[PDB]
Amino acid sequence: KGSVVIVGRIVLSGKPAIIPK
Amino acid sequence: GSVVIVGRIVLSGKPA
Amino acid sequence: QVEGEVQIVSTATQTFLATCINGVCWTVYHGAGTRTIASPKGPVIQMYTNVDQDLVGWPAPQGSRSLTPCTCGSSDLYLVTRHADVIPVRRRGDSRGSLLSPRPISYLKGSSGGPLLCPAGHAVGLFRAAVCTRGVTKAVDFIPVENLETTMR
Amino acid sequence: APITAYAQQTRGLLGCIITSLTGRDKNQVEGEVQIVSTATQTFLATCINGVCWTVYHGAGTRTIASPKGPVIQMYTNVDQDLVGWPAPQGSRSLTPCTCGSSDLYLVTRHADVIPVRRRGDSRGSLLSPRPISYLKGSSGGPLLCPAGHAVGLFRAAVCTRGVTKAVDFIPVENLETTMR
Ligand SMILES: *C(=O)C1([C@@H]2[C@@H](NC(=O)C3CC3)CCN2C(=O)[C@@H](NC(=O)NC2CCCC2)C(C)C)CCC1
Ligand SMILES: [Zn+2]
Ligand SMILES: [Zn+2]
Repeated sequence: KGSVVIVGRIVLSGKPAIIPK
Repeated sequence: GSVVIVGRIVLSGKPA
Repeated sequence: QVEGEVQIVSTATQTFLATCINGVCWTVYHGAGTRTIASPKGPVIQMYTNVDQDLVGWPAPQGSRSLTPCTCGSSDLYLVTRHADVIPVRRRGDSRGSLLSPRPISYLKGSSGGPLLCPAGHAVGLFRAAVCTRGVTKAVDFIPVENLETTMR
Repeated sequence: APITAYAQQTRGLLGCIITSLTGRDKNQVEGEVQIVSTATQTFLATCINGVCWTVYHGAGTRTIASPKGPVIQMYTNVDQDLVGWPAPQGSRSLTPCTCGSSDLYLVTRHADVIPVRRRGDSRGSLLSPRPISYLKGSSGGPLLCPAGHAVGLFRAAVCTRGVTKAVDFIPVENLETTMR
């Protein structure tokens, strides 16, 4: 039987930012 | 004249 | 690829904010007027002009994504400024809320059009104007998100 | 301040499968909620108190792939439908809620935050009901109070004609309980 695998993440602690250019 | 867009803000902080 | 829900905008004189809600890029009439918004295909005309409510909207531009309207009726709001600072605002009535922690006038300068978010980060309103007492802002006026919702029919 | 979230995908189907089998995951980890997959299924695993938790009905007794090979559960409580591995190196942990608020916020696998009104110890209702397909893959996701603290883990949905109005969740206290 296979292992559970992380395939992605959700990040809650990021805060509003200006998108860098 | 037009309204120009000068920058953007991502509310989640999501990086490039 | 990263999309923004808030746009930092300019006219020849002023500079302020726009917020995308439901596929429309909304901002304040007192900043935009009836102006068109720029696009790489040439100017784009406003979809909505509501002089009464201080409200204007164009189709959401590229590099944008939309905020969801708040539906939790909460009163703990958060204002986002053009510097990406977040300041808590307690909701007073329909269109007004008070800072939990008052700030010099310039700290909010150029942020009108920006969003007022609930705890879920859903849109409660657009920051309309700073309510000032001698260089110090202790409250804010805003366009309730329902005005935007109704303007759409 | 306000809860906002984003998702990033770190592996595709082929890489996931290989990793499920090798049980060796070398990728770096960030964030509070991990998107996890098995052969048949995808769900969420929330990190609370240094431990990464998810539902038993998805993970079973399965190990989690890590930079050092498979990692065995630290807690397994079938009745509670709860399972937990030590939180991966580099994840960040949620704080259990202590304000007893009734205004809840579910964080979905698409990184949306949706309002939920508490209506009991382990049930809440969606203020804006949603299609069941939208919540697919979201089991194990956290329910936060207005301060962003973990109130519980999304366990199941009450749907009627494919539209979901309420959600059942495992409350944080049951986690702490499981921890003893
Ligand atoms: C959790 O995602 C989900 C689950 C889903 N299980 C999974 O996605 C992975 C964990 C393995 C199965 C569909 N589903 C449900 O909750 C169904 N409900 C259910 O089994 N419910 C009982 C408890 C209360 C009423 C009956 C439901 C039919 C969607 C949560 C939403 C997706
Ligand atoms: Zn809300
Ligand atoms: Zn709390």
